[PDB]
Amino acid sequence: SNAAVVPMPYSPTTVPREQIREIQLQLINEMTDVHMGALTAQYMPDDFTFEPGIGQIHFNVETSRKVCLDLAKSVLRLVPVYPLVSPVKKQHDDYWFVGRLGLD
Amino acid sequence: SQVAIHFMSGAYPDRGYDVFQKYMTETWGINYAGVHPINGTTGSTAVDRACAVNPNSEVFDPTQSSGAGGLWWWDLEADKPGPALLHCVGQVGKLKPKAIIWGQGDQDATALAYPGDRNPAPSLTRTKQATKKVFEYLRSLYGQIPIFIQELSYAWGITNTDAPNVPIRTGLPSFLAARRNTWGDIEFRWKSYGLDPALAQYRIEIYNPSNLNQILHSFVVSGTQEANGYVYADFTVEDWIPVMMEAVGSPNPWEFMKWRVVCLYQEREIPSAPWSDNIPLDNAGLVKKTILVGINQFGGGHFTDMSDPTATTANGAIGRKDKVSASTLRLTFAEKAGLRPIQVMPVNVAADSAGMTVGTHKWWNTSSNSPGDALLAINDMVKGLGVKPDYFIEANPWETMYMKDVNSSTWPALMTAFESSNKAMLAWMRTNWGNPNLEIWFQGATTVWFGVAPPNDLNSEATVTVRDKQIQMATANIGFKLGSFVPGSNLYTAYRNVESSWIYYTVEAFHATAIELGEALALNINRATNPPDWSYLRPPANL
Repeated sequence: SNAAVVPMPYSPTTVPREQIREIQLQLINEMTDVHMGALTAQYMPDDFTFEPGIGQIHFNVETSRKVCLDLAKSVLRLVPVYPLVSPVKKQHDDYWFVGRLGLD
Repeated sequence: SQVAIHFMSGAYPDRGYDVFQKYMTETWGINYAGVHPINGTTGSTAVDRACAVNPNSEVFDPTQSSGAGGLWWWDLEADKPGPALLHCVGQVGKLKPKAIIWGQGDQDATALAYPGDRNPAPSLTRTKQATKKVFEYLRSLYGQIPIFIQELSYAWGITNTDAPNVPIRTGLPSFLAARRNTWGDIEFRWKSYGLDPALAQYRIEIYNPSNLNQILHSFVVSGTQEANGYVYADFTVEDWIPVMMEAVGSPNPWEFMKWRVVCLYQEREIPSAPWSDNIPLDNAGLVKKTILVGINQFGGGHFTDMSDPTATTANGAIGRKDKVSASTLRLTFAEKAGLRPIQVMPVNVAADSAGMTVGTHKWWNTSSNSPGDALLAINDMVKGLGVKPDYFIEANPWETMYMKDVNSSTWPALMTAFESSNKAMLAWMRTNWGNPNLEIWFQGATTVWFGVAPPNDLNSEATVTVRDKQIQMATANIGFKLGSFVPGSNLYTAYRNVESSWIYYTVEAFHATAIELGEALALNINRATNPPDWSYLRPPANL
């Protein structure tokens, strides 16, 4: 029965984490130039790495790569084109190395 | 550390932030060194000082295991940059960042989970203020950085502390909870992690109250039992009275119970974390139909020392709920109706020598037309129950004894007053605590015997008149449908000697009446339409 299967086990810290997500959303809405980078509520215990003692508290490698891709896509969305500009715009062959006395 | 994972991994191509830098450089059409990520993250740091681990020493111990660590981004009292922000500024060195990636909040959640010891109480608004101060400080150092926020992930820890090397595996019964009726019965609920409960078997283990390590009782329930998306196992009173009997000398109400669930699947056992807390009381969730039975110690016998077969005394004392007649009543009602036995709850209401008008405890006051003292006392307790009462059972009235004692020709007046009081009471009960269509069910009348067995009948005519009035009331559609007559009540066998006075019933008579009442209540059967062979006959006219 699909009614009784639950994707994630019970943990006492789930509710405070939801409240912190809400408060961060409030900060995003009420502040300037603040955006959402990546969404990590999707990932399930199969993704995390188990450790002796405390277990399932840190990401795997693959999930880290996925989150980094999400962050890169978000940052590119904010800044589609390369902003910086360089005074030298041609190859070295075009320029002619000359020496001058003091300007004017 | 959730942000630190991108850096802590080894090797060149395999690291997390390498994908970030490669994507950004490829899209912008520049060489690989265009974007320069900087690591400012520190593991297990809290934005607020109070939420931080060991907020007493400002010494910086990022690696831990060397002493107390001072790990807070900001302190709201006497605003200072804080050690972690100083660490970030140091790691930046002499560079101008264009964007900031920010992700944090696991330690704050952990602090909010267990805030008892810390003198400043952790709160959400303090975390908001700390984060806003941190953002303002960083944007004060560098003018117009846009800030990107990473959402919090989930952390689970370890299920059972006894076995550290067991991960979260399939078929884990995680969500554990329990509740109980006003009656002693208890129900368990759990919810499986990966496996569907249908193709599984579960075992419940209950630990000893004196030695919390040892186990008293365990029973296996099939996984097909599901209600409202929850797997359930019913642990009724008849099951846990014998266990308490073996454990301790006398039956006692069971609270503060510790239990577990072990899932059985493909010859594998996957236990769950123990559950230890006081059992909450919730009638509304558990019970469907409520039965209020009896008045005047003749329906109250269904809960007291009379119906108990294993109890020596007979001075109207409370009996064991396992063997008393109400248990048989509930079991028959549930079996015939189709409900689970836990869903049906009988409720005891009674008074000593109570009657509608005649008795020393009057259930209705005719003078002022207002419920008597007994109903007033019963009302608060009945309203205390969350669920609405469904069936009210009227035992043998006390008017028979008064009629036989001090009445000769007053009987029709008593009958009229009894009928009027019953109708007024039914209307009042229907109005006050609701549940219209409530019906008062009846029970047969009682005769009095006196003598060495076989004894001599008394007040046969009084019981005949009372039974005739009850049958007349039940035949009418106003209500007051008659449940059942006592199977005996005319052959003097269903009575107790009690020093040559045969007023009350015996154990077997109580059980038989309970079974008949259960069958009558579960399936709507008005037995006044089919009276037995007797009760048609009348006493001989003249001697």
